[PDB]
Amino acid sequence: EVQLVESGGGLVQPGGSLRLSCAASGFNVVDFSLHWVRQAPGKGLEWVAYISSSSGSTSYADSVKGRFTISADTSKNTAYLQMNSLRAEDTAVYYCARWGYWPGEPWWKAFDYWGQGTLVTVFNQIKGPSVFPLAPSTAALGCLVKDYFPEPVTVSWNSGALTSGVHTFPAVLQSSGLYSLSSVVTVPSSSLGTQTYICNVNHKPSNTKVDKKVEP
Amino acid sequence: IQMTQSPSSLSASVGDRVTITCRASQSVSSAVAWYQQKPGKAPKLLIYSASSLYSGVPSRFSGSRSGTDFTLTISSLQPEDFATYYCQQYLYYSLVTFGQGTKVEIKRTVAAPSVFIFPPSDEQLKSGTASVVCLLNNFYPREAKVQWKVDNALQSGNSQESVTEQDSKDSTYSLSSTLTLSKADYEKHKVYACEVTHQGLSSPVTKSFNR
Amino acid sequence: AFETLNDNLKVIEKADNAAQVKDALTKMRAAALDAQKADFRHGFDILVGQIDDALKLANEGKVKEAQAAAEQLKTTLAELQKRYWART
Repeated sequence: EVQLVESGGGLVQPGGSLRLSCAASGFNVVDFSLHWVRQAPGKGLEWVAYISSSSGSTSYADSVKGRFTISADTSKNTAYLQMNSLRAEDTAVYYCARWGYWPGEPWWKAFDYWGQGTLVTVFNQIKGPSVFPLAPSTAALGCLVKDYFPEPVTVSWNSGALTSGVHTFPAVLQSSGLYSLSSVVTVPSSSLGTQTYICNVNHKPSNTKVDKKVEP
Repeated sequence: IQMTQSPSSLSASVGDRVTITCRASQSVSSAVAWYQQKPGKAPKLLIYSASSLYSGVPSRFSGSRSGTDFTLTISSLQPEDFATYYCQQYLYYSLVTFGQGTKVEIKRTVAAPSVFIFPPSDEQLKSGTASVVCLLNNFYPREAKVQWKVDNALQSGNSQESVTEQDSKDSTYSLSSTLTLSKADYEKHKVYACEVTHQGLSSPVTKSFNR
Repeated sequence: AFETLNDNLKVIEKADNAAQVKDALTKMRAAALDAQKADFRHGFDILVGQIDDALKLANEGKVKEAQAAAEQLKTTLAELQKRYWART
């Protein structure tokens, strides 16, 4: 079975260097050029670089030329993408594509098989969340999670007992570079003053566990 | 070259017909491909050479070309065809540009939003930042312009909006507009309000608190 | 399709930078694939292969080699026109 798997994506300081490798299985790199395409979180696909190991050619996008250096290793059947001088606009999911060789049908196939994709994020620092309650006035209440990095954080109400009507909005990157998301749940106003609603957040990278209680 | 794709967001129910138009900047012969990115997964090829059907996808997808204008047409939608469709040209190895991206959404009857306003908690004011939150639950369509008025003066530049995805049972959105003010600026004024202008509302509704 | 190839083949012999040689070969390749769709088909796999060879040289920044490597394309293209007008 033809498949491609990437590795190496992870937290990197801005201006640092990161190496992505596209381990190819089920075919030979000499018979197919390998391309790298990145997708910024929540945006459209964009092209990065390619290498044609049969001929040794190599090109880069106009916005990336001079920083990335893509190389292939036929013996190990992988293609390495070396990333240097990373900036804040290089956070994305890097997919490893495949593409046939002209002439014939395989050239027309375009990127028929794609990799899983590895997430590369440039980070300044990692800190745990600081959750603030949202006081209720059907009454809606929630816990606002602000200034946490990196993704993700899971919000569970009453240790998972409550799961009806609870929304967890996607994390939005603030100006300072740290995400901040809020979660709300609508409950009947009759039972607002009869039971205690407890919101707990888990942040795996920082091992932060905060248990905040919301009150009217 | 540049590749413009329209519409950027369209709604169609199960069994409806969907047409997505992609227009290249210059002539690209017949080098256009259409991808289908489910949320959070790698794109999958659907049409290649702008008219041929890639083997392994259902036959309902079809492509067309009229000079430099291309089209992806779905004969009959199914609940497995609700994702983002991208238009790619591949004229040369180093001239690949993708389209903006068309998202297909479930269509349902208009539902009015219920708007809440949450004053900042006393715990948050200790740090030095105050963030009021305007909340909208179970509304459709997604477009709902929420404007913040402080002392009846419109506020701009200090509001972040985040919209959840379609629900799995009733297919309704939920928007949350957060207005961020420094503690010094929050104390100067006394009345805050967020207005919601939505189709399901005959007139804009403002929920306000004063403190 | 043949008018695009011949008109842009004068641009390559006139351009003096890698920006205009690469751009001309892009239009020349886009027509070569387009003409192929309409032994004759196997006559274009050689031509498109020679456009790739010239475009690869012009991509590396060697404008002088590309204009020298596009001369060999002129003879191959002229043979197709002579062969096609005989068939029609």
